[PDB]
Amino acid sequence: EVAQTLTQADQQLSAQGDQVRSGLESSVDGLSAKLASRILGVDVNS
Amino acid sequence: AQGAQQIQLMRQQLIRQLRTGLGAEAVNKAAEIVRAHVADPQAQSATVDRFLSELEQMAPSSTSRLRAASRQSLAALVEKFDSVAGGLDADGLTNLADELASVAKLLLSETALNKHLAEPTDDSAPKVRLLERLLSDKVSATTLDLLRTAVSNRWSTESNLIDAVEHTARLALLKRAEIAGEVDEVEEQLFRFGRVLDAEPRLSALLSDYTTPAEGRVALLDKALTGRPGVNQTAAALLSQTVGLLRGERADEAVIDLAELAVSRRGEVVAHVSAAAELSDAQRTRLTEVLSRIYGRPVSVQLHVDPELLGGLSITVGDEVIDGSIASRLAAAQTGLP
Amino acid sequence: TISAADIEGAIEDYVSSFSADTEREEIGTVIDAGDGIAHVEGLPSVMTQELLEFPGGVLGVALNLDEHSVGAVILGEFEKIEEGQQVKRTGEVLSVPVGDAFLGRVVNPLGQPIDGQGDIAAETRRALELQAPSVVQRQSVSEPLQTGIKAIDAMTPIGRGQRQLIIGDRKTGKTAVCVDTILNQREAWLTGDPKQQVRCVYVAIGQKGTTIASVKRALEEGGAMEYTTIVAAPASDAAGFKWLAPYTGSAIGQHWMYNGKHVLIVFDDLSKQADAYRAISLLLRRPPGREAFPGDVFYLHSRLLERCAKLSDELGGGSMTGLPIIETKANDISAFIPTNVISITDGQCFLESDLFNQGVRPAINVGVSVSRVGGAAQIKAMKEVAGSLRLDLSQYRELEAFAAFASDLDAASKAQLDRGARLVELLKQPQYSPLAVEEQVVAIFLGTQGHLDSVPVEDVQRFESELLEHVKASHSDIFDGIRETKKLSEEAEEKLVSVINEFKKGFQASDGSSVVV
Amino acid sequence: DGQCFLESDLFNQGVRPAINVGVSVSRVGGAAQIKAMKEVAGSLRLDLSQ
Amino acid sequence: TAGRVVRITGPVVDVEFPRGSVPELFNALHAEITFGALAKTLTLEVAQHLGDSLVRCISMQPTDGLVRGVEVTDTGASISVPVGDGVKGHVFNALGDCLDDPGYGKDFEHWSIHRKPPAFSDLEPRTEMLETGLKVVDLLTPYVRGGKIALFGGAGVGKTVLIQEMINRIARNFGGTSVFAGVGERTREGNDLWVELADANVLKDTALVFGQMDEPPGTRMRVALSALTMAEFFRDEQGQDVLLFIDNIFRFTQAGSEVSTLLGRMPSAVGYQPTLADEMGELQERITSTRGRSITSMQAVYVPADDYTDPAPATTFAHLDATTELSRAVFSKGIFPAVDPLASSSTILDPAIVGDEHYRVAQEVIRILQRYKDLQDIIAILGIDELSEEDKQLVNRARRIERFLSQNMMAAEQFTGQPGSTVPLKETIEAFDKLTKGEFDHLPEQAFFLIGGLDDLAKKAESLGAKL
Amino acid sequence: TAGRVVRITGPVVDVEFPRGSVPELFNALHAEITFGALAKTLTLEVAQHLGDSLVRCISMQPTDGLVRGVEVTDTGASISVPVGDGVKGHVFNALGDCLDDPGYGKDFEHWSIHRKPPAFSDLEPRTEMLETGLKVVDLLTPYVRGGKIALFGGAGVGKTVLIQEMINRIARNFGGTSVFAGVGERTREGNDLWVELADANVLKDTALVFGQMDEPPGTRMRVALSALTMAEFFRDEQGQDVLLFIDNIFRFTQAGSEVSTLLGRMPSAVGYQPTLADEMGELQERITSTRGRSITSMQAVYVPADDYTDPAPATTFAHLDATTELSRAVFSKGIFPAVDPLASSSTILDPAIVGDEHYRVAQEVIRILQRYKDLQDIIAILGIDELSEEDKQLVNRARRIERFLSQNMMAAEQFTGQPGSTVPLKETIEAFDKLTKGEFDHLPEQAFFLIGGLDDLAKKAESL
Ligand SMILES: Nc1ncnc2c1ncn2[C@@H]1O[C@H](COP(=O)(O)OP(=O)(O)OP(=O)(O)O)[C@@H](O)[C@H]1O
Ligand SMILES: Nc1ncnc2c1ncn2[C@@H]1O[C@H](COP(=O)(O)OP(=O)(O)O)[C@@H](O)[C@H]1O
Ligand SMILES: Nc1ncnc2c1ncn2[C@@H]1O[C@H](COP(=O)(O)OP(=O)(O)O)[C@@H](O)[C@H]1O
Ligand SMILES: [Mg+2]
Ligand SMILES: [Mg+2]
Repeated sequence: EVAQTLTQADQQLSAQGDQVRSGLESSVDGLSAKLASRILGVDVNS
Repeated sequence: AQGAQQIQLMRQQLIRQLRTGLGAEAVNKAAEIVRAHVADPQAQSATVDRFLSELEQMAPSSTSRLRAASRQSLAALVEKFDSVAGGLDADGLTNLADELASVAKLLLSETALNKHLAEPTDDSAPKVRLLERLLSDKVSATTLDLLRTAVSNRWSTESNLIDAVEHTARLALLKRAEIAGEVDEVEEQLFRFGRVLDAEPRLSALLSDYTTPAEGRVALLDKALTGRPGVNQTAAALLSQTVGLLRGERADEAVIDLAELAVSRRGEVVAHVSAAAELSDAQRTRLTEVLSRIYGRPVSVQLHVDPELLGGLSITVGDEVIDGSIASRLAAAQTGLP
Repeated sequence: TISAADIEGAIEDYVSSFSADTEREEIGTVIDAGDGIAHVEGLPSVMTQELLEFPGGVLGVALNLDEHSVGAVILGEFEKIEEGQQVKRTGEVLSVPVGDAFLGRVVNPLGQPIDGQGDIAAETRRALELQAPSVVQRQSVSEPLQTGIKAIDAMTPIGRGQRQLIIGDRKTGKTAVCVDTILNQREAWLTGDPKQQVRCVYVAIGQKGTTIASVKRALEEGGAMEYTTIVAAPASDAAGFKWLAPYTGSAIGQHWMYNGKHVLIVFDDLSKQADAYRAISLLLRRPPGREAFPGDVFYLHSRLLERCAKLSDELGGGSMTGLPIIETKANDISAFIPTNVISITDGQCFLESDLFNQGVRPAINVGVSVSRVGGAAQIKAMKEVAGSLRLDLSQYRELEAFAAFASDLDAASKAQLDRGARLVELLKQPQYSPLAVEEQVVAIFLGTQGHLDSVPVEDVQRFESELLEHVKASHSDIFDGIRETKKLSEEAEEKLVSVINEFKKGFQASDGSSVVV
Repeated sequence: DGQCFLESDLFNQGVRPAINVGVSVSRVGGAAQIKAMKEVAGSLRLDLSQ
Repeated sequence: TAGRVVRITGPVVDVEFPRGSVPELFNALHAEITFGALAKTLTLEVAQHLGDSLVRCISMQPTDGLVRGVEVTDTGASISVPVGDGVKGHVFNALGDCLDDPGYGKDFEHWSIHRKPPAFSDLEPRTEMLETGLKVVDLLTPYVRGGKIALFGGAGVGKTVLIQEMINRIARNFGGTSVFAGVGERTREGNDLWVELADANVLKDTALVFGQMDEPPGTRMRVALSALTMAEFFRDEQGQDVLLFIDNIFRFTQAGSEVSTLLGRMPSAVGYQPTLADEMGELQERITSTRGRSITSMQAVYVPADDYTDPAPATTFAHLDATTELSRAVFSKGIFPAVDPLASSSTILDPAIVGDEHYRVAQEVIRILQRYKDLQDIIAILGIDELSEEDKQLVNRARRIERFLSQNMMAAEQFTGQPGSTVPLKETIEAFDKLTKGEFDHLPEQAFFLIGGLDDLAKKAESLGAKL
Repeated sequence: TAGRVVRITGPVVDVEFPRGSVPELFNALHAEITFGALAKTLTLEVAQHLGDSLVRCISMQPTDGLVRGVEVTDTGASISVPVGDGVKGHVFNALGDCLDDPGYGKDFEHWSIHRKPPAFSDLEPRTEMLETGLKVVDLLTPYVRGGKIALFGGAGVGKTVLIQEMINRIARNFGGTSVFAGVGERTREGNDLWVELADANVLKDTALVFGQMDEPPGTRMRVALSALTMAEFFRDEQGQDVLLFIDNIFRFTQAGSEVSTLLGRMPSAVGYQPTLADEMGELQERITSTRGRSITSMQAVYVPADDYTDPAPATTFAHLDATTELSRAVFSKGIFPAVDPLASSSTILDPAIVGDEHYRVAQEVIRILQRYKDLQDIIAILGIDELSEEDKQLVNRARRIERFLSQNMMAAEQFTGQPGSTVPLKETIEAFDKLTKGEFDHLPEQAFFLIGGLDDLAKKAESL
C-alpha cells in the first residue's frame, strides 16, 4: 500500500509541479528587476 | 505514518526544486538586466561614484622575507646609504649605482668570494681589509664605504648579501630620480613595464633566465621594450640594471617589486585598483583621498581597467581587498539563492 | 496543492532583502595543492584552525601556519583547487549549528543535512574545540544508562557520563551493541521526562554510505530516529570530514548536555578517525611516530572523549555518555590506537570472534571486560541479582576443562559447572532486541537463584523468553514494582518464585523431559 | 603462473625434489600436459594434499 | 600555451606551464616520445600543483625515451573513456582505446573517469539473496543481488578461479550488462577470459577493460576508474542491471603506493600511501547500487603475504556487503574452494532474510567448525583418543562438514579433469542439516570430498564401499 | 624584547625574539589567544634554540585560535609552581594554577619545576625501612624509606582505599604530608578522588596536581615534575616526610614520547623517545632520602602488552624498590588490604636489611601460602577431604595466616565504625612466627579478620 501511494503521489506531485512551473513564469520579471536594482544600488524599474 | 512522512517530504522536495529553478532563472534575468544597465558608460560612472561614497562611509583601520639578522643588517645598510647620500650629486648617484651594480655582479660571479664575504663573523675589521685590498681604489669612496658597511653587518643567508648590494644600487638611482623631480614618471613607467611583462609571459621568461649573458639580455630588453622613444631614462636604466642583476626572480615580479620600492621611497602605499572603465580626475582624487583615510598612509592608485568588472572598483592594498566589483555582486547573488 | 504564492514570497523576500555591501577582506593565494592539502600564501592574520573559503564554495581548515604560507586541509571538492586561486578567511574557527532540530536528521561534519529532508533550524552555534567540563564542574557518575544488553548491564554497567569503549575485531557485533543501546533508549524517550530521556548521536566515520543507510533503517524500524541524530562521514568524504565528524557529534551532544539533557554518543569508529588524522598529518609533513601516527593522536582522542562528562547540579546536571568503537586487528589490543583509547576510557567491552563463532552473542569476553564505574551505574535490583555473576562465570571458565569428567568432580564443582553453563546461555541475546531493566533483573534472577538448574542448557534461552512473556501477560506487577522502586521486594520475589514454579509446571523441554523441581 | 615451493625439511626427509605439494601449484593445469598424463595425474596434487 | 617537461623520474613527470595555463588537477596532458624504437604519445594525469607554474603528473605509459623540455599539451579535461551500448563485446585499455579493434569507439560518447559517488540520499540497502549454486557460498556467505561482494585471499588460493566460476554461474544467465575490469593482473589471464567469454557467447554482453601488471603504475591506478565509468554509464543512463567484476582491486592501491613516495608523500604504516583509505573510499563508494539502479559488484581482493591485518585488505573490508575469505591453510589441505568458513561473512545471513532454517543450519556448521579448530592442536599432540566421546563425535562431524563444503567447480575442471557441479540452496541446507545431526557419520570422510549434492555423496560413498 | 609567533604546528610553536633577548631553554613564555570563543593565555615551554633568534616551544594548551605575529612574553624563568603549606588541600595543574579556586596561591613562593637531585655526597648510603604499620606490607613487602613502590591492581580492588590509608599513615605516624600527581588523569576520576579525599577528611593533608588526559603532551609530561617540586619543598624547607603518589608513571613516559615525536626527534627502540632513560632518571633520582628527610613514592605502573621487557616498564623498574600487587581474588575473600602476598615483592626483604628473624618469618609465611596456592586446585576440584591429613593441617594454617594478613585500616573507618590499627614491626614478626608454628590453629578463622596485633586477636577470640 505504501508503494502504491508513493507512486500515485509522485505522479500527482509531478503534475502539480508542471502546473506551478507554468504559472510562476509571469512574476520572474518583476523580482529579477528588483534584484538587479538592489545589487546596482539604484532603484531601476527596468 | 512513515509513508505520510515520505509523501510530505517529497512534496517539500519538489517545492525546493521549484524554488531553485525560479531562483536560477531570476539570477540569469537579473544578470542580463545589469549587463544592459552597464551599456551606458554613465552607468559605470554612477556605480563607481556610489562605491566611492560607500568607501567614504567605510571606517578606517590599521621586505618581510628577510630573516632577523639579514633584515637588521639591511636596515643598517640602508641607513648608511641615507647618511652617505645627504648631498650627493645626480651624476655621482648614477656612478654609484653603476659601481654597486658591478660589485653585485662580481659577487654573483665570484661564488667563493661571495661565500667568504657572507659567512657570519663577529669581527669586521679584517672584512674591511679584504674589501679594501679588493676594490679600495677601483671604485669611488662612497661605494667603498657602502660595501664596507654591507660586509660589516651579519647576513642570515649568503644570497641576501648580494640582494643588499643590489638594493643599495636601486635606492641610489631612485635618489637620482628624486633629485630629477620625476619620480611620478619613473613610477608610471615601471608600473607599465610590469603590467606588460605580466601580460607577456614569454619575454618575462626569456629575460628572467640567468644562464644567458647579461649583456645580451639587456640588449634584448632595450631593442624590445625599454629602448622605445617614449620611455623615461631613469626608469629604463633601473629596469636594465635589475634585469642584468637578476638572481632568478621572475622578471614581472621583479619589476613589480621595483615599482613598489619606488613608491615606498615616498612613504606611499601602492593600491591596485581594477575598474570597468578609466576613472575621471575628480574620481581619481576621491579614490586616493578615501583610500588614504582608510589606511591612513598616503596611497598611490594604479588603475587597471578590466571589462569583466561591469562596474564599481576592486581595490587591493597589501594582502587585503575591497571588492566593489559588480561581477562579484552577481556571483554573490548566484551563490546565495536557496 | 503547491501554491506558487509561497515560492514567489520566499524568492521575493530573498531578493528584496539581499545586500552584499563591500567589506574589507584579507585574501591569500593558493601557492600549491595536492591530495587534499592546499598551501596558501598571505592571510597574515589567519588563526590556527580557522575556516578558509576557496573559489567555487570550497572549504578548508588552516592547520600548518608558518612564515612562508598556510597549510590547509580541504574539506571537499579538492579537485577544484588551483594554484593562483584567491582564498578568503572567514574569521571563525570550525563551528557547527546545534539545536533540537537535529534529532532525526543525517548531517555531515559541518552540520549540513545529507538526508535530503531540507534545512535544519539551528538554535545556536558551537565551536568544535570548546574546552571540556573542568574537574570541578562535574559530579560522580551515578545514573544508570541501560543498554538493554544483559551482558553489559550486569557485568560492565554503563553510567550516564561514562566513556565505555566497545573494542573488538571486525564483524564481532560492535555496531549491533551500540544500535541496541540507542534502540533501548526508546522507552525512556516515550516517558517524556527530560531526566530520563536520552538523546542519541551516532557518528559514522569511514563507513560506506549503504552501511549508514542500513543503520538508519534499523533505527527507524525501532522508532529511534525520533531522538537520534546521525553525523555521517562516509568513506568517500575527504579526510578532513572523517577527522572532524566525532567533534561535530560531540558539539551537538554538548549543546544538549549543557542544557540539562542526557546524551548518548556513539563513535563508529575512532580507528578510522585516527587514520584520517594520520593521513592529514603526513600530508602536512608533520613528524611521524609509532605506526606513522603524529605526536598528538592520543591528544586527539583524549580531548574528544573527555567532553563526555556528568555535569554538576550547578550546571544543570546534564550528561553525555560516550561509546567509542575500536576495531582491532587479530585481536591485538596492544596496538597504538587501541592502547590509547583503552587508557582513555572508563571501561572496555572486548568482543571476540571466537566467542561469536561459539554462539555467544553478544560476543563479550566477560573475563577481560571491565567497568570502572561499576555498581554505581546499576539500580539496586541489578546490583543484588548480578552480584554473584562475575565469580560464578570465572569459576565456570576455570572448570570448563572438566566438562566431560563431571562424574569425577565433587558435588560443588559439578554444580558450579552446570550453573556457569546456564548463566552463559542466559547472557546470550538476539540482535535488535534490547530488554528493559526489569526484564533483565528477572532474567538474571532466574540465572543466579538456581531456577534454571532444572532446565536443560539447550532450552534455557527459550525458557527465559517464554517466562518473561508469561509474567508480562499475567504478573506485570512484578515488573512495575521493579521499575518504580528499582529494587526487588521480598513479596515481589516470592510472587516471582511462585510464578516461576507454575510456569515450570507448564514448560516443555526440547528433549521431552520435565523441568519441574 | 604458479610456483614450485621447495623446503629444506622435505629435502632432508628424502623427498627429492623437495616440492611442497600442498602450496605448490601450476596455474595452467591440464592444458600444459599431454592427454595421457592429464588422465593418469588428474587429481594427484589434491590427493597428496589430502 | 603549452608546457614543457622539466624533471623525469620513473613514472612521475614534472611539467612547467606558462602563467595562467596550469592544467587543472586530474587533467590529461600529451607528450611525444620520438625515439624510433619506443616512439609513442605519453598521456600524463596531473596529480599535483607544485607551485611556480609546475605540475607533477603520473605517466600512463612508460617514460623510457622521454626528453626534458619536450612540449606538453593540455587537453583541458580528465581522462575520458567511451560509453554506450557499443562498448559491449570489446576489449579496452585504461585510456579507452579498443585493443581488439583499434580505432573502434572513437566516435562514441566519452565520459570522464573521475566522478563523484552517488548522493547519500540516493543510497538504498540491498538485502536480496543471489543464489550461486556453490554450497559454501550459498550457506555461509550468501551473496547479495545489487550488493558488493568480495573474494579475499593470498596469492594463488583460487580468487581468479572463483571469479571465473561466478562469471559462469551469474553472468551466463544475466539479463543485463557485464563489465570486467582486469586491474594489474596477468595478461595471459586476460586473454584466457576473453576467449572463454567469446566461446560461452557471453562476450556480446560484456565490456572488458584491461590494465595489466606490466603496465606503469598510472594505468593500474586508472583502469579501475575506466571500467567503473562504463559500469556507471550503464547503471545511470541505460537503467539496466549491471554485473561488475574486478580482479584485482588491490592493484589499484598497490600502484597508488608505488607512486606515492615519488609524489613527495611521507609514507604511512607498512609502506602504504597516507591517502590509502581516502582513495579506496572514493573508488569503492562509486561502486554501488542506487535506488532502483542495481550494480552487483564482485571484487577479488589480494591479501599481501596472507596477512589479513594488512592495511589494504583491512581498509577494504568495510566496503563489502559480503566477503568470501580464502585461506592458505584450507588450500593446502586440498579443500576447494579454499573458503575459510569461520572468517567469511555476509550481511544478509540473518533469520529475517534467509529464514530461520538456513540461519540455524549455518550457525550450527560454524559452531562445529569453530570447536574443531579449537581441538585441532590437542588432536595433533595427544591424539583424538584423549577427547571426550562427544568431542570425538564433533570432530568426525566437523571433518565431514569441512570436506563437504568443498565442491567441484565448473571453472576447476581444467585443474582436476572432473566436471563441475551445482547444488540448489534447499539441497545444501538439507544436506548440512543432516550432516550437523550426524546422519552421515557412518560414511567415510573421503566420500564428502569435492562433490555436489546428496546424490553425488551417495554415488561416491557407494564407489568407496559404503552405503548412504 | 618581546618575541612573536612565526610558525604554529599543533602544540609546537616557533617564536622569534630580538637578537639579544632569546629565552633560556625550558623558559616559560606567555602568548595570548584573543578570539572570543577560545580566548586564553598560552604558556609555551622553550624546547629548542633553532638559531637566528628562533626558538621552538611546546604549548601547554591547545593552540587553536593562535595567530602568527602575536606578542610572546618571556617570563624569565621555567614553569614555576607554588610551594608551602598553602598548597595542601587544593587541586593544581602542571602550571601551578589552582583548579578548585583560580588565583589561589598566586602569591605563594614559587619554585621552578626543573631541579637537580641531591648532591652525591648528601645521599644516604644505607637503605632504611619505612614502617607503615600494615602487617602484610611490613612483613612480606617492606617499603623502603625514600624509595619507590610500584602499585598493581585493576578496578574494585581497594587501590583508592590503600592510597587513603597511606596518606593517613604518613600524616599521622610520620607527621608528614602527601602530594598526589595524577599524570594522564581522567577528569572524572580526578573529580572522584577530590570528592573522596574531601569526604575522608584527608584532603587537608594532601596536595593534588592533575595533568589531565585532554591536555597536550607537555603538561602531562611536566605534571610529575610539578608534584615532585611541591614534595621537594615539603622535604627540604619544611623538614617533613613526604609521600608522593604518581598515577600513571607510564603516562608520563608516553607523554615524553609524544613530545619527542612532536619535536621531530627520531624514535628509539619500540618508538620511545631516545632520552627515555635520561628522563626517567631525572624524575626518579629526585625521590630520595636526604638530610634525614625523605620522599617516598608509590607509583602506578602500566605494562604495555603485559611485556615487562618493554622499554617503558624496563626503565621504570630500574628505580623501583618494592612492588605491591592488588588482586581481586584476595579482595573477594574480604581480606583488606587486598595485597597478593605471593605476587608482591620487596628488594629489602634481605636479612642484611630487615634482620634474620624477620626474613625467616617472612619466608615461612611465603612457603605456607605457596603450598596452599598449589593445593587450591585439588581442593577446588577433588574436594578438601581428598587431601591428606598434613595437607589439611597446612590448609588450615595457611587460611589463618592469609586472613591474619588482613588489617583494619584507618581509611576503612569511614566505611565501618571501627578505627584502624598500627602493628609495630616486632609485634607483627612475633605474631606471624607464632602463627606459622601452629600455636593459633585451634582458633576460629573469623578471629583473624581485620585486626591488629596479638592483643586484638585475643580480644576477638574471646568474643567468639
Ligand atoms: N547479538 C547478536 N546475535 C546474532 N547476530 C548478531 C548479534 N550482534 C551482531 N550480529 C551479527 O553479527 C554480524 C556483525 O555485526 P555488526 O555489523 O554489528 O559487527 P561489527 O563488529 O560492527 O562489524 P564491522 O566490522 O562490519 O563494522 C552481523 O551479521 C550482525 O547481524
Ligand atoms: N576449485 C579449484 N579446484 C582445483 N584447483 C584449484 C581450484 N581453485 C584454484 N585452484 C588452483 O589454485 C590456483 C590459484 O588460482 P587463481 O585464482 O588463479 O589464483 P589466485 O587465487 O591468486 O587468484 C589455480 O591455478 C589452480 O591450480
Ligand atoms: N578496607 C576496606 N574496608 C571496607 N571497604 C573497602 C575496603 N577496601 C576497599 N573497600 C571497598 O572497595 C571499593 C574499592 O574501590 P576503590 O577504593 O575506588 O579502589 P579501586 O579503584 O581499586 O576500585 C570501595 O568502594 C570500598 O567501599
Ligand atoms: Mg560496525
Ligand atoms: Mg588471480
